[PDB]
Amino acid sequence: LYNKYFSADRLHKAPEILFEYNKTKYDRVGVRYTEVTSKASERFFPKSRMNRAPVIEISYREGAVSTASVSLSMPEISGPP
Amino acid sequence: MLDAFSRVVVNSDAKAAYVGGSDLQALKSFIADGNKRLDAVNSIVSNASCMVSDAVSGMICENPGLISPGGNCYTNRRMAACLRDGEIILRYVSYALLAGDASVLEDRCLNGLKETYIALGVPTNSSIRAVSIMKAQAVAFITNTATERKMSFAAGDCTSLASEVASYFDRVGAAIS
Amino acid sequence: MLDAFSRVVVNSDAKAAYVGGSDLQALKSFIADGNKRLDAVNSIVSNASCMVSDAVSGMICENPGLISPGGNCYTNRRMAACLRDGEIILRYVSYALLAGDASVLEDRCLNGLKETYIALGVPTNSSIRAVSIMKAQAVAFITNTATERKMSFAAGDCTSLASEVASYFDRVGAAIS
Ligand SMILES: *C(=C)C1=C(C)[C@@H](Cc2[nH]c(/C=C3N=C(/C=C4\NC(=O)[C@H](C)[C@H]4[C@@H](*)C)C(C)=C\3CCC(=O)O)c(CCC(=O)O)c2C)NC1=O
Ligand SMILES: *[C@@H](C)[C@H]1/C(=C/C2=NC(=C\c3[nH]c(C[C@H]4NC(=O)C(C=C)=C4C)c(C)c3CCC(=O)O)/C(CCC(=O)O)=C2C)NC(=O)[C@@H]1C
Ligand SMILES: *[C@@H](C)[C@H]1/C(=C/C2=NC(=C\c3[nH]c(C[C@H]4NC(=O)C(C=C)=C4C)c(C)c3CCC(=O)O)/C(CCC(=O)O)=C2C)NC(=O)[C@@H]1C
Ligand SMILES: *[C@@H](C)[C@H]1/C(=C/C2=NC(=C\c3[nH]c(C[C@H]4NC(=O)C(C=C)=C4C)c(C)c3CCC(=O)O)/C(CCC(=O)O)=C2C)NC(=O)[C@@H]1C
Ligand SMILES: *[C@H](C)[C@H]1/C(=C/C2=NC(=C\c3[nH]c(C[C@H]4NC(=O)C(C=C)=C4C)c(C)c3CCC(=O)O)/C(CCC(=O)O)=C2C)NC(=O)[C@@H]1C
Ligand SMILES: C=CC1=C(C)[C@@H](Cc2[nH]c(/C=C3N=C(/C=C4\NC(=O)[C@H](C)[C@H]4CC)C(C)=C\3CCC(=O)O)c(CCC(=O)O)c2C)NC1=O
Repeated sequence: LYNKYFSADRLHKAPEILFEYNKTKYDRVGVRYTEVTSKASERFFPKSRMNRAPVIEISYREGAVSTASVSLSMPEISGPP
Repeated sequence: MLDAFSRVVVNSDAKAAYVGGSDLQALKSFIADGNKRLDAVNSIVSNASCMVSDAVSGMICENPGLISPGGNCYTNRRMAACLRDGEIILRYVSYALLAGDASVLEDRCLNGLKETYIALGVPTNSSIRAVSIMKAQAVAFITNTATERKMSFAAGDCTSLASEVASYFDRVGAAIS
Repeated sequence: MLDAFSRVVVNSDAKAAYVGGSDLQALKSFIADGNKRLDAVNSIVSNASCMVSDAVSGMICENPGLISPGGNCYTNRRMAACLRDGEIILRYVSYALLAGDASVLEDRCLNGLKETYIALGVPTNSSIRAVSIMKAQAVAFITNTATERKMSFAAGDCTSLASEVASYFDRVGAAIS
C-alpha cells in the first residue's frame, strides 16, 4: 500500500523538458507533464542508444580513386524479412 | 514566465507549453545565469536515458544481491520499475535546475518517498548510491569534464551550476535516509 | 576524419559523416592496409541484407522449433526483431574491421548482451549458429570465394583480413556463451 502519497490517478508521472535549439531565430524551450515508460533491458541498452548500429557506405570504381568516399551513420534498424 | 511552466505541473494535463522570443527573453532575464543554466539543463536532458541506465546498473553491479531471488530488482517487472524510478527522480531534478528552485522536487517527488520505500521494501541505501552516480554524471556534463562524451559550449565558468545540481541530488538522499 | 567518425558513435545522433579526397587520404594514412581493408568492409556491407536473411533462415532449418508456437522466432514481430539483431551484430563487426579494433563491438554491442538475452529468453546457442553462418559468409566475400556471387578487386592476397573478420565474429559467441 502507497495510496496516501502516490495515488493511481497521478502515479509515475513526471515533467519533461524539450529544446528546439539550433542557434536560430525561431529556437524555443518546451515543458510537458508525462507518464514515465521503460522496460527491464535498459541497464545496458538505454532508449537514447537502443537498436542503433554502424551503417558504413563506400563508393569506388576501378582506378577512379580520386572520386572515392566513405560515410558512417547509426540510425535505428529493421531487419528485412 | 516560470509560473507558466509551474501551471503545466499544477494541471498535470500532459499538454505541451513552449517559450521563445520575448517570453524566453523574460525567462532568461528572471532566472540567474539563464544562458549557462539552459546549457546546463540541455547537458543533462541530452544524456538522461544513458545516465539513468548506467546509474541503476551501477547500483546493481556493486550490490548483486538486488538481482538474486528475493532481491528487490529480481524479475523483469521490478527491473523496469527501478529504471523507471531513476528516470522520475532525474526528471524532477532537471526541472529544479531549470527553475533554480528545489521546491518542485521536494513537493511532488520527495514528499512521502521514504515511507513509500519502507512500505514497499525498496532499499534506501542502494537508492542513495544510484542517485550519487547521477550526481557525478550531471556535475561532469555541466562542467564538460565527462571522460565518455564532450558537448559544445561557449567558454566560461560553470562551477556554481554544478554545485547547484550537487545540492539538489543531495536533497533526494537527505529525504530518504 | 577519424574524430568525426568517433563523435558519430559517441553521440549516437544518427547523422551521417562525409569525407573528401584529402580527408580519405588522412584516414588511410592512420589505418593499416586501408586499400584492402576498405574493399573487405565493402564486400560485407554490399551483401549485408542477403547475409542476415540467409543466416537466420539457416538457424531455423537446423532448429525448426524456433518457428513453432512458443518458439522464439514465432509471430512476425519476433521474426523481425531477430533479423534486426542479426543486422545489428553484423554492422558492429563491420565497424570493428574498419577500425582494426574489437573495442566498439565489445563496448556498445556485446557488453550486457548475454544478461539481456537470458532476461528475454532469447536462445544463445541458436544465436551463436546464426553468427557462425555470418562468419563463413564474410570470410567467403573477403577472399572472393562465394559460390553464387563474385565481386571485383585488384589481384592479390587478403588472407590476413579474412583471419581478422573471423576473430571479431568469434568474440560475439564468446560474449554470449
Ligand atoms: C537451411 C535449410 C539452410 C540455409 C538457409 C543455409 C544457411 C547457410 N549459409 C551458408 C553459407 C553462405 N551463405 C552465403 C550467402 C549468400 N551468398 C551469396 O552469394 C549471396 C550474396 C548471399 C545471400 C544469398 C554465403 C556467401 C556463404 C558462404 C560461401 C558459399 O557460397 O557457400 C551456410 C554454411 C555455413 C557453414 O559452413 O556452416 C549455411 C548453413 N544453409 C542451410 O542448410
Ligand atoms: C551513458 C554511458 C552516459 C554516461 C554516463 C556516465 N557515468 C559516469 C560515471 C559513473 N558510473 C558508475 C557506475 C559504474 N561503475 C561501476 O563500478 C559499475 C558496475 C560495474 C557501474 C555500471 C560509476 C560508479 C561512476 C563514477 C561515479 C563516481 O563515483 O564518481 C560518468 C562520469 C564519468 C567521468 O567523470 O568522466 C558519466 C558521464 N556517460 C556518457 O557519456 C553517456 C551519455
Ligand atoms: C556550463 C553550464 C557550461 C557552459 C555554458 C555557457 N553557455 C554560454 C553561453 C550561451 N549558451 C547559449 C545557449 C542556451 N541559451 C538559449 O537561449 C538556449 C535555448 C533556447 C540555450 C541552450 C547561448 C545563447 C549563450 C549566449 C552566447 C551565445 O550567443 O552563444 C556561456 C558563455 C556566457 C557568457 O556570455 O559569458 C557559457 C559559460 N560553458 C562551459 O564551458 C560549461 C561546459
Ligand atoms: C581482399 C579485400 C581482396 C582484394 C583487394 C585488393 N584491393 C587492392 C587495391 C585497391 N582497392 C581500392 C579500392 C578501395 N580503396 C579505397 O580507398 C576505397 C574507397 C574509399 C576502396 C573501396 C583501390 C583504390 C586499390 C588500388 C588499386 C586500384 O584498384 O586501382 C589490392 C592491391 C593491393 C593494395 O592496393 O593494397 C588488393 C589485393 N584482392 C583480392 O583478390 C581479394 C578478393
Ligand atoms: C535472433 C538472431 C535471435 C532472437 C532475437 C530477439 N531479440 C529480441 C529482443 C531484443 N534484442 C536486443 C539487443 C539489440 N538491441 C541493441 O540495442 C543491441 C546493440 C546495441 C542489440 C544487439 C534488445 C535490446 C531486445 C529488447 C528490446 C527490443 O526488442 O527493442 C527479441 C524479442 C524478445 C521479446 O519478444 O520480448 C528476439 C526474438 N530470437 C531468436 O529466436 C534468435 C536466437
Ligand atoms: C512522483 C514521484 C514518484 C516516484 C519517485 C516513484 C516512487 C514509486 N516507486 C514504486 C515502485 C518500485 N520502486 C522500485 C525501485 C527500486 N528498487 C530497488 O531495488 C532500487 C533501490 C530502486 C531503484 C533505484 C521498485 C523495484 C518498485 C516496484 C515495487 C513493487 O513492485 O512492489 C512505486 C509503487 C508502484 C507499485 O509498485 O505499484 C512508487 C510510488 N513513483 C512516483 O510516482
